[PDB]
Amino acid sequence: GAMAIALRDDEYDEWQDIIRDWRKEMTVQQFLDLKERALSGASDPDSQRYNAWLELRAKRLS
Repeated sequence: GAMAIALRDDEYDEWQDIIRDWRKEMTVQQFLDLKERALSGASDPDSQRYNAWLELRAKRLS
């Protein structure tokens, strides 16, 4: 066991939701790495795209 996920309720939804977007199961660690770099001001294509994904999400209401 151990190394259990400690993501918040909102974060859990975000990770599962990102998976839904890629329709493929991804790890939480990877998600943290992606946001970490993006939020850290990364220029990588995945970073700007990630920020956009948040923007698209903002557009997508219940």
